[PDB]
Amino acid sequence: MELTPDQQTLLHFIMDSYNKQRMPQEITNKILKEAFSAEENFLILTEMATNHVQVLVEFTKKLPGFQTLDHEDQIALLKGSAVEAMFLRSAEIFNKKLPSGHSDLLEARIRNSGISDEYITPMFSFYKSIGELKMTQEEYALLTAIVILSPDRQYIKDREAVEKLQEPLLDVLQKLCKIHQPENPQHFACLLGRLTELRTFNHHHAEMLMSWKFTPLLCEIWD
Amino acid sequence: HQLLRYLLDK
Ligand SMILES: C[C@H](CCC(=O)Nc1cc(C(=O)O)cc(C(=O)O)c1)[C@H]1CC[C@H]2[C@@H]3CC[C@@H]4C[C@H](O)CC[C@]4(C)[C@H]3CC[C@]12C
Repeated sequence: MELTPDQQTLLHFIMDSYNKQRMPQEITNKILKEAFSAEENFLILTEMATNHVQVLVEFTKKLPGFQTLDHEDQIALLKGSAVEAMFLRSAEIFNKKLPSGHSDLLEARIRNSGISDEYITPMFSFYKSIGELKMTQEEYALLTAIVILSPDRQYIKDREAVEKLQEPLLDVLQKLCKIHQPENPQHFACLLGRLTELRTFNHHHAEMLMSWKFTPLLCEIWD
Repeated sequence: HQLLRYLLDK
């Protein structure tokens, strides 16, 4: 059994928008080149997060059906999913993109930025548990779409119109698990577990927030 | 959400 023509179409639009994500080498160089200290490190990491939110808005606008939602719900979806989507995207990069030595400097900055090991430890435990699953790009992109179109964020008006956009993504993802990794019949359930594990980062992030500065885009999206 | 909505409408 295979994706229907309409699921192939849906998967194609998601994949094309996911692949056009890029972070500027201008930022990436700062990881390599700027001075090292708790304040500088937090500043650089805050710049990377600011860029991932911009990439995220561009990704999200091209999701099939998103630009038919009401504007207020569009904002509500972005605010509720930002942290989770950043971590999913960064997970993909640690496990597939970044070599051992530059992941090392990035992590050194993260661990030397004035953030609690309460945050840092589950974060790196998430990265390694996600890297174990050996997800395809298609799985990362659908999962990210499914995180974003989550109908039970606070403050959404029309929850059903969001439900109607998420459920076909869920169906595509389960089909994809049977075709891409049919040697593990429970692959879909493992992806689900990462959905719930991602949700815990909202908790740690809210505690990092209370302790404290940021960019205007981050101030809007997190209040 | 001035900056967010600006990025949404581009
Ligand atoms: C470092 C990592 C981004 C890594 C990444 O995405 N790299 C990359 C590299 C390359 C490349 O070299 O080619 C290409 C690409 C490409 O997308 O193409 C991408 C970011 C993502 C989320 C960030 C946290 C958010 C919460 C919080 C916000 C606070 O403000 C600061 C502290 C906190 C905990 C942040 C810390 C640092 C984090 C983990």
